[PDB]
Amino acid sequence: NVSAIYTYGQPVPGSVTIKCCREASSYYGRKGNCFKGNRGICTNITGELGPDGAFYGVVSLLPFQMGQSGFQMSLGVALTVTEEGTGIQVTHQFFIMITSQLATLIFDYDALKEFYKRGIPYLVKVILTDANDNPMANEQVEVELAGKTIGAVLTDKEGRAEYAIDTSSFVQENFTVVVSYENPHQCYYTEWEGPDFPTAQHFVMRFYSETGSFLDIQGSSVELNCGQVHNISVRYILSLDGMGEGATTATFYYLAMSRAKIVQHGQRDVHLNQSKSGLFNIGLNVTS
Amino acid sequence: GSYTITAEGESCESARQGFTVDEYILPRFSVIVDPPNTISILDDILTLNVSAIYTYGQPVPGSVTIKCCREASSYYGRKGNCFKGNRGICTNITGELGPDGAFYGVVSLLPFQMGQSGFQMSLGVALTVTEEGTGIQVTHQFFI
Amino acid sequence: LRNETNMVIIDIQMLSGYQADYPSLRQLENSQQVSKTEEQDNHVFLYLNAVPLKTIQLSFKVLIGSRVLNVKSASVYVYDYYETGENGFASYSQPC
Amino acid sequence: YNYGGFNLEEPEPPCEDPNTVIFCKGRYYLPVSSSTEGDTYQNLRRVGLVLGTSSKIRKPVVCGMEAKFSVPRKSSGESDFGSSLSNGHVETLRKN
Repeated sequence: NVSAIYTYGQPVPGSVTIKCCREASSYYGRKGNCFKGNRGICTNITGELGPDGAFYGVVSLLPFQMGQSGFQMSLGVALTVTEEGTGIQVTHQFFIMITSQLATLIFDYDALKEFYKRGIPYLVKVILTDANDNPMANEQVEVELAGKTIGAVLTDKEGRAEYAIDTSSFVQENFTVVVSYENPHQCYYTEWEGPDFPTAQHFVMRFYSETGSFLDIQGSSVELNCGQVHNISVRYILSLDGMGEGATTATFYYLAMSRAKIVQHGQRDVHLNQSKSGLFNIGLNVTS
Repeated sequence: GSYTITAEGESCESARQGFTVDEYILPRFSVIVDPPNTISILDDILTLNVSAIYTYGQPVPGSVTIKCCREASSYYGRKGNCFKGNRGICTNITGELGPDGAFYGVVSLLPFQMGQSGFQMSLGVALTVTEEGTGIQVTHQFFI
Repeated sequence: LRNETNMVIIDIQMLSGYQADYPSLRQLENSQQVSKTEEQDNHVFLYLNAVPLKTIQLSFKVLIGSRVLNVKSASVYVYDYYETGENGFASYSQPC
Repeated sequence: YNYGGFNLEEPEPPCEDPNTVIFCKGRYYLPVSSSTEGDTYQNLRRVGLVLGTSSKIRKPVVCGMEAKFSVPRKSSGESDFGSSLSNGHVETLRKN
């Protein structure tokens, strides 16, 4: 969807001719690959503009070879535009890369804390897209801890899968989990001797607690604007053998620092109405 | 069915002359080939030399519709995993002989790709031998 | 159909030299009514669960064993097992 | 904490023996620990605050499996700031 314009915003009628092609593979010659492939299957097109300056050059690829050995994974694109009176010609060359991996799924390196705690579920959020970074419709992916598939989760219509993995009864030490997309249907074709389907592993470490009672804060992918008090979230487990049973209320303590300065202290006292755990929202009043 | 004579001797060694028993009517004339069977990528055109004659040792009149072709392969490609792509190619050609009785002839190898990645490294061949009155033929299939 | 039989068998005669193929065979077996298949010395037996009052259509590829030929037409004979008397004849010319 | 050639880190507490055998309820047990783990002591010393409460914060580490492991310093922050800050993008001036 190309156009052009004069020095001061004036339409530029003329002939636009386009060539886009590439060599097949050209390995080595001699004891390598003497006569192999061709000089490159190549086309030549032309079009006219003039209303105000515009050309919508749709091009067929069927004559070109999709899925064969004449590949170099990028199409060299050449455009030359001329003018009726002045045979002057304006040229622009560039490469358009021919992709291999349709869809990819990735960890969110804003969430995904690396240090984990027993009994408090670990959340895993992974983002899937295709080609030109599009949201992925409802698809099913799989979460496998060591070799066992546990996730089998459908997405949220735009590739933002989140999963709550149990953490109770784990004394494990390495715990490299990995995630997978298994589907025998997509136009996907093993290329660089890699995974036979999309995969992504995170290696995480246990955090230490002598008695066991765990705390975490909900991360945010967005900035917090000035002067807007919010209710940022915290979750907590208190095991028995902590404060001492019978006192069903604990004080949690709160701190901020801007550059090197202890700022805006806080404290919240909370009743453990249920057995041992819960979560809280922190009403922090942000300031410039 | 299968029937067999078994015979034991003095020292209990036994011969088993087996054989089939299936009623049948003796058939056809003689056909002879001798394909090179080994073909390089830098080969231009497939020369040929195939003969055949009657049961009596004299040439027979007819034609030879030779079939020779090859698909590419399973061919998983390069986009991330599995799930193979598209289909392949074949052809149809013919030959004739009988006056002296010889096709010899050749096969245009050029239409078939050369040195590409669309191969399974061997070529299939299937013969044919016609007669005027008797449309009876003799079977011959192999690979190169 | 009513109160006569609930099982059927078709046999098919080969000719000259030619055969069907086992891939075609087990492709076919994954079809309705196909209780049993059999290939025997140019005689194809197909033992089918029951009979429809409607048309049931089956087809199969045929290779060529020995390409000696003769201008003859082969036949298929269908019947039932309870009483074998009720049966049907048909034939078919060679595709050559 | 190591700022301007000033360490400010207090020394580690004594280590534990690798052979003391303790039984609690079932089987009979020996110490073991991993160097690569996390404590509130490493939770801090990443921001820079300091506390001195008499309570434990440092994880007890038995001998034989101490820190070693060279110096595990990866990106540790995912920086995006820099210099130059210009690619080619040749759009020469087109306006008065």
